[PDB]
Amino acid sequence: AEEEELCSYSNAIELAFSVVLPMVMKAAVELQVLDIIAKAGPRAQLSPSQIASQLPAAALRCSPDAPKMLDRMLCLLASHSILTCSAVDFAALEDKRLYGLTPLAKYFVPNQDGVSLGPLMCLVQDKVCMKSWYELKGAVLEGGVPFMRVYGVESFDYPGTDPRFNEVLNNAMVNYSTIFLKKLMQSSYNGFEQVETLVDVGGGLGVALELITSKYPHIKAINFDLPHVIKHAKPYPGLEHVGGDMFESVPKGDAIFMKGVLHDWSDDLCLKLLKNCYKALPDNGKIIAVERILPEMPNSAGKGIFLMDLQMMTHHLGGRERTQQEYFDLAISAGFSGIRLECLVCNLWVIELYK
Amino acid sequence: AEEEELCSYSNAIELAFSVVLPMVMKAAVELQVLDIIAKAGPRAQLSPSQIASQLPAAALRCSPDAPKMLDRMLCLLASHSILTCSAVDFAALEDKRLYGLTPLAKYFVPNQDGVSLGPLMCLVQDKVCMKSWYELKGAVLEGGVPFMRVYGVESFDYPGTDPRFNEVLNNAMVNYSTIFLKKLMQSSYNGFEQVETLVDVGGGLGVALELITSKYPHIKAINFDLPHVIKHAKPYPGLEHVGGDMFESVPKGDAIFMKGVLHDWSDDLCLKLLKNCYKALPDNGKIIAVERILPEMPNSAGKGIFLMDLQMMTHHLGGRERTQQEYFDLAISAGFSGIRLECLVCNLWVIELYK
Repeated sequence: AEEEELCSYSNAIELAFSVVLPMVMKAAVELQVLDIIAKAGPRAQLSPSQIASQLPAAALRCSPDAPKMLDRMLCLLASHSILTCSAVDFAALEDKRLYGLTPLAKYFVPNQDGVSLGPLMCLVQDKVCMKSWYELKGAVLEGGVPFMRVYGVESFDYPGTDPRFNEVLNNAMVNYSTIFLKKLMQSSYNGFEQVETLVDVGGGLGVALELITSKYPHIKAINFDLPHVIKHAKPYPGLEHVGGDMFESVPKGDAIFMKGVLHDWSDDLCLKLLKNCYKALPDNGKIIAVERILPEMPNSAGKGIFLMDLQMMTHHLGGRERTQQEYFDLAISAGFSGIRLECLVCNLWVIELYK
Repeated sequence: AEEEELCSYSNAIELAFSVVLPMVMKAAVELQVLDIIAKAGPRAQLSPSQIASQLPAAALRCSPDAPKMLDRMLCLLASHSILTCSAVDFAALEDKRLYGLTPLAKYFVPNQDGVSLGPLMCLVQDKVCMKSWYELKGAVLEGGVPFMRVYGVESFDYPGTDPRFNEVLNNAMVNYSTIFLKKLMQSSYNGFEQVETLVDVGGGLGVALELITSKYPHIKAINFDLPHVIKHAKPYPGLEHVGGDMFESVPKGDAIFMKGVLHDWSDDLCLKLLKNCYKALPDNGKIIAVERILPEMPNSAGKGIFLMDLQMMTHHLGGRERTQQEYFDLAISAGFSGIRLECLVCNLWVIELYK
């Protein structure tokens, strides 16, 4: 156990300070450092001096050790394969190293459409969401929801009382929706080709149906949402916006689109929503649900699911993530014949529930 | 490029939610969950029901769905090799899996000496220390120190005005010092044998010199500290407690011991301290410095050094970490003949500076 006695200690030390890496990376997103490196052409290598000189420096005289701070941050970022670092065959310390973007880091720089996971980070580490984590110990021992134990009101009503958070929560969701939707539309899924009338549940501004009719103009589309949201709807030909409550009735259509709404509710309201869809659908039936499937047993290949599952229980404990068996049980409880997994797109699964 | 694209997207998604794992590990340590699993003998494999049935509940009865929350937390912890999970050979959901401790997790359970890295993790993620991370962008764009931009006073004076943080910091420092001291005193380093009188700089309560004279009774020990700290010292024969300022004078001795003092100060103050210590030593002597060496390049094998360097940067930015060349330059600036690296003990390097 000679190798264990030091490798395990090193891993424990690296785990003790685990919160430092997400704190620095967020800063490197807010400082627009990844953008400056990528604003000089492909295969770019910029020394810390150039990055510190092209920064949006409101103060003309940034302290002379700012290029040292940037170098110390970029060294940590490069140690985790987020950036590539190389030496200079040449002088100050800033002349020694050059940094460049990894394909991992290019997901945070805005893409051609202008969307990136960057704003999804700021939503996760914002103060309002972060203050919920300190009540987890109390929540486990005494029950309840971590968010309610801090702010009293349910998380579905808080954005109506906080201006600043209502912007971050709307930007992050839009960017994350667009990133997945662009690849979904470019994917090989052909389920939309046979759809005549499609109703989107919780479509917001209608971006999803916008893309749907963008590639398939023959599909007549209605965006179903709450009356509180429809007042922000952007008019667009073909699209029709319908306001109402999901749990009471759903507008009739030949197919139902829904993206990540089953994991925002409990195991009882989901049955009611599925039965409402069952009533709305005609004799022919089809539900196209984009979801995420928990593996039955822990494994190293599923980290990205679990890290987000624990995010949901400490923000709205009514909702939770489910495995394939639970989705099948809910579907057969609603009266549907069964479900089918079509394709994996951006770590999300497209599921067809057939009547 | 699909193989690269999917892997990069999955890794980016895993990186976006990177704070959830350190926020859940802290709650699982504070709840004393790792202790209950290891309080049933080696090769435990205890189900979530039993773990939820032995918690030191603050009320008569915990929430009925507490075992589900504990299971969901332990699944995430087992996905990262911190815990080992195994399916039961067949009932409730909590009956499905059994969890056991990995050698990585045994550093957080209080070992034979009653010390662990749990208090260090609690210190790192405390509110007072975590509020400094949100001013990093302002510090980079405008200079200064993140801690001073939040609390005004220097971090060396704050513990005198907050009783809770003063206790937390002391407990974490005691645990971390004790672990390293116990691991070092069992090692093969024999430099203490030739020392007649040894003076420890910043010895605190004297645990270091306590162990030194515990293994080597012939060594005469002097505990040098500030006058404000010496008052709490426990009387113990063989330890002469001397209060004073490190930057003014040092008591005479044949060897000077210091653990991580150098990285807490700027380059000028370090040179001043080394020059002051140069006067106390006789014509021949030793400086035994326990330090940590930054590699010249950001290799993937040294994360735990860069993480803690960034941690030290945004708390007392007047100090920083140094590489071997910088230590050598400081030593020859103080007038010492040279330095030697003796042994690597628990990711820390023992350095002997000879006159």
